[PDB]
Amino acid sequence: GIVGVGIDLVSIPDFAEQVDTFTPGERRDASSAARHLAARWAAKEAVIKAWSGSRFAQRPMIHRDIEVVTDMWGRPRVRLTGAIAEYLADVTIHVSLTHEGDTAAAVAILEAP
Amino acid sequence: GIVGVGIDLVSIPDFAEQVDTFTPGERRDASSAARHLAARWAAKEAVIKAWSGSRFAQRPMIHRDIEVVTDMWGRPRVRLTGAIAEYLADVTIHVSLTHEGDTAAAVAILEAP
Amino acid sequence: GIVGVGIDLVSIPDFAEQVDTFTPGERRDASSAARHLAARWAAKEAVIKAWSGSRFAQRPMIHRDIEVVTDMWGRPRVRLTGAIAEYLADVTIHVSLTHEGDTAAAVAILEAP
Ligand SMILES: [Mg+2]
Ligand SMILES: [Mg+2]
Ligand SMILES: [Mg+2]
Ligand SMILES: [Mg+2]
Ligand SMILES: [Mg+2]
Ligand SMILES: [Mg+2]
Ligand SMILES: [Mg+2]
Repeated sequence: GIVGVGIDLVSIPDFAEQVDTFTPGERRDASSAARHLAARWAAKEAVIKAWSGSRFAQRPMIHRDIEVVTDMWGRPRVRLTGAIAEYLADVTIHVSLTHEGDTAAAVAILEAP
Repeated sequence: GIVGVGIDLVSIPDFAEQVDTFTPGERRDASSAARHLAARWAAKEAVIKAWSGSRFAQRPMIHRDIEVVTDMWGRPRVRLTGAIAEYLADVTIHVSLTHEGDTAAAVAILEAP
Repeated sequence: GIVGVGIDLVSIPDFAEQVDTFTPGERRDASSAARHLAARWAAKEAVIKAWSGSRFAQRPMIHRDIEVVTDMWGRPRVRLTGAIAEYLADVTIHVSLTHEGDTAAAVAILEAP
């Protein structure tokens, strides 16, 4: 069944200023980069919210290790590395990204066995 | 499988003016309160949309009874009371909240047996 | 389990200008129409993202054929026709729509056997 769900909104211009946690692949895909980086930030945050959300009342247990990979058609897929890849070993992650005007968003759903 | 999904956007400043349906726990968690109350409003609305959405072509069958509980780390979890707690007795609710600038949002997924 | 998830944001005023892919039922339901058409556009896009998202690294395989039907209470439900109805034959689609101020959004989750 479902482990958790997360959603995130990111202000693109504010994110652009803040960045001045991403893989080479992400940075490559992004480079108008702010839009793309902001939606990848939202996606990492959605994944975190979905997982951490499943650990209600537990002590918390990262951003670079949640990688949005894109295929040749630009479809997003999450690839995990590091300590979170261990924790979410049997978990399937579904994500979707959007950016419209000044706002990026993402949703993630984690699903296990 | 999945019962339904809901999403909701809430304008924070407009919500702030409108409020001038929340539990003591919610009101406590919220108190900058408008942001927090708006995302809790979005979460209640997402839950309603997910459930009611599963009743296509049926006569409709509440906000205080959909409580966003937070743990010591601020993770959200829905607790139901009242008549909706009866209707959704076997249903697991997954939620996620966000607020960025003037906009709050929430997503809910209901899952049954 | 889950096939995919999609999310979409649509600027309502920009969408209104762009439209100047919808069924008679959708156009009827919509007619302040821009708001309603924008959320239906977001819903079609979310469905596409959820399905196409499940085809990572595959060659892509439409908008009129993803119909948001509403019941007498305005609950949304997707009805498929055409080539996508074939491709998604065994797939259950869950959707939710929202529009607040200048922004519409939608989320879709596809679920199979
Ligand atoms: Mg956030
Ligand atoms: Mg975009
Ligand atoms: Mg805005
Ligand atoms: Mg609403
Ligand atoms: Mg916030
Ligand atoms: Mg879009
Ligand atoms: Mg609306």
